[PDB]
Amino acid sequence: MIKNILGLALGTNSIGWALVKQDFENKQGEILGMGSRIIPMSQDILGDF
DNA sequence: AGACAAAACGACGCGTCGTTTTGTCTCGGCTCCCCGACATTCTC
Repeated sequence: MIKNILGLALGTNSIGWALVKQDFENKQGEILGMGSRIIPMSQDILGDF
């Protein structure tokens, strides 16, 4: 009935993390946490790999 | 090729050593104490 959901988006050097507490059946719910973790490296590596 | 490290450019721009030159409160009235020197007399 109430569900904790963790959405993860994975990039070349980025992790997008979001955590929500959804109750879809009643059109309710709210977000709990959001963030993006970045691993720095030059775009030379991005164009090279 | 990328993106960081720093040299280069700018007119601009202000600091900096070594010396020279400049600027720096003013006058009025009195009173009463002390001392110094130089003349005379007098004592020793």
